[PDB]
Amino acid sequence: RIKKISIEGNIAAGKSTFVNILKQLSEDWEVVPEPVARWSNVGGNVLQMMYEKPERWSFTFQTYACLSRIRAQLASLNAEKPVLFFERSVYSDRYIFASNLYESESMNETEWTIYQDWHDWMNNQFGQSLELDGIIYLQATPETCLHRIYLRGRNEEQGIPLEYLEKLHYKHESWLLHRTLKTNFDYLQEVPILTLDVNEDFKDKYESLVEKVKEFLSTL
Amino acid sequence: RIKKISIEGNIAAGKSTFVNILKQLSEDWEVVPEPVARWSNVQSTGGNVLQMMYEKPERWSFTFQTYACLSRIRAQLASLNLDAEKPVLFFERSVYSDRYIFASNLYESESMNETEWTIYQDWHDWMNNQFGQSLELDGIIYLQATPETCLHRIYLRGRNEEQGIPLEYLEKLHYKHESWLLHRTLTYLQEVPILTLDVNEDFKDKYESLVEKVKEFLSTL
Ligand SMILES: O=c1ccn([C@@H]2O[C@H](COP(=O)(O)OP(=O)(O)O)[C@@H](O)[C@H]2O)c(=O)[nH]1
Ligand SMILES: O=c1ccn([C@@H]2O[C@H](COP(=O)(O)OP(=O)(O)O)[C@@H](O)[C@H]2O)c(=O)[nH]1
Ligand SMILES: Nc1nc(Cl)nc2c1ncn2[C@H]1C[C@H](O)[C@@H](CO)O1
Ligand SMILES: Nc1nc(Cl)nc2c1ncn2[C@H]1C[C@H](O)[C@@H](CO)O1
Repeated sequence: RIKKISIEGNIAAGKSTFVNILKQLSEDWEVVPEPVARWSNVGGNVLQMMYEKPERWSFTFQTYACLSRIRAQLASLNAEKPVLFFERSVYSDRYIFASNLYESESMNETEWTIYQDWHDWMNNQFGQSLELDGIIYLQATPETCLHRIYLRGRNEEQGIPLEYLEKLHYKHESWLLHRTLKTNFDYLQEVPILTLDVNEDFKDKYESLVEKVKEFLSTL
Repeated sequence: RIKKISIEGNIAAGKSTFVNILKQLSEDWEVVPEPVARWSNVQSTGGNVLQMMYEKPERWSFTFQTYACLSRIRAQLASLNLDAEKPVLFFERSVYSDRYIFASNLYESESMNETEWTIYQDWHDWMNNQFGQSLELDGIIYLQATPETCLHRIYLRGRNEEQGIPLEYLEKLHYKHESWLLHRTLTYLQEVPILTLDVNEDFKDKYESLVEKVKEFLSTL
């Protein structure tokens, strides 16, 4: 049993940074990066198409994003205590991003219906293989994430308003901290969650965070 | 194992008519209709995405293709779970005609762009590679009708959302059928046996000869 751990967090919270750190630490730990390059060049920049015109492209983006993530995660499944760290999960795709888009009217009722039906189906076929043993929540304020967006400077992301990040933050908080967000996957209510404050730059100040992860993994 | 047979044909060629004749002819024969009622009122487990596509294909075609293909797959898979002796399952169209006739045409006509088309193909590959293995066809029956016959049959059935379909659209789909199933120029499918039936003549009360061709064809598989 490879233990499967999803790293969750708002845009530019520091997931890639954290996971690039973690993978360098044990031969028994592997990561699966979010398929961002694939979305940027399917130009066929569907990430950019969605940000530029979300009401036209959100549904299209959601379908490709989730599929590309599932493919990567399944592929990674093929050591002493192996751990697989996923950058986000099929659940954040649906219950954080897709849901917010529906709520903001970037997906209509039909698009949202078709999407949930698709996502339901995909998971009945592969829920079992990608069932998470734990979640690491990298928690950062919307303001922190907005600044880290500016820092990173992806051209597609520079139009993003603080209000968008807030909406996504509230979803993370409701799902992972308050545990009030209801999903269709009941086991997620009881999955162990490690919450890490990453408002401070941790690139060279990560010993405490890494200590917390090891302790958490040993309880699983 | 059930023999799986797709019934292929242009819009309003008479596939549902034909299949509803065949299902009455033996306990061993069952049919999987196209989920048109799911497309006309989008539900879950309401928007008319069929009408959405016809009214604005360049907005809704990709969305229609994913839903229609998933709904077809689901319907065909649920059909598998006929103790009959010589069991035959007749599919109203297949995942192949979804991709290689309909979606291909919409991309060729610029209703789907390069990104939509890439995404759809990637999606179709995976969906079929993961859930279609048990849906491989043992045979195809091609109900062949001219584009003109189809157009008048569209007008006869009188589906509201189909009334704007031009002859040229039917021609394009007709060519795709001919090329795939007759000329075999168009994707194991290169090898699947095909029965071609001419259905230009009304067959509602004159189908004995068609049915005899089908019985014989099935007896060769
Ligand atoms: O402790 C940190 C964490 C992140 N970053 C930067 O903040 C931006 C977003 O981080 P990352 O790509 O990891 O975020 P993700 O979107 O993967 O959550 C990138 O420029 C990082 O280099 C940083 O400077 N110090
Ligand atoms: O021999 C026939 C075959 C079909 N129809 C009519 O043609 C229309 C389209 O047939 P169907 O729905 O079966 O076509 P499909 O789209 O399923 O190919 C319907 O009004 C049928 O009643 C007919 O009058 N005589
Ligand atoms: N399901 C998703 N729906 C949307 Cl609209 N966006 C997403 C999704 N998953 C990742 N991103 C975005 C957030 C970042 O801008 C970028 C890399 O995480 O991709
Ligand atoms: N893959 C499909 N792509 C499109 Cl654009 N349309 C389809 C498809 N499959 C069936 N139909 C349409 C044709 C008829 O109008 C109706 C019932 O067959 O649905």
